[PDB]
Amino acid sequence: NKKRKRCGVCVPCLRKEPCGACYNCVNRSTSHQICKMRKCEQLKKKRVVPM
DNA sequence: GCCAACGTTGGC
DNA sequence: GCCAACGTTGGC
Ligand SMILES: [Zn+2]
Ligand SMILES: [Zn+2]
Repeated sequence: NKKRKRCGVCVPCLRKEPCGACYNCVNRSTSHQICKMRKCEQLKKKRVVPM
């Protein structure tokens, strides 16, 4: 399998804008990570199978 | 080829 | 167990 996709239906997924104040917003360049308020609740769970 | 952002690792 | 850094890659 490949990388998982956002679920689109949890609160973080339904969020319209980045929060602007978390570690990932402030350091967008070094982290490569989505805003911590936008991270999908499903994707915070570790994979059922590796790649 | 770019870019948003997942997967994995490892330092704490 | 948490979380930042890096390499990566799906979609464009
Ligand atoms: Zn944020
Ligand atoms: Zn979600």
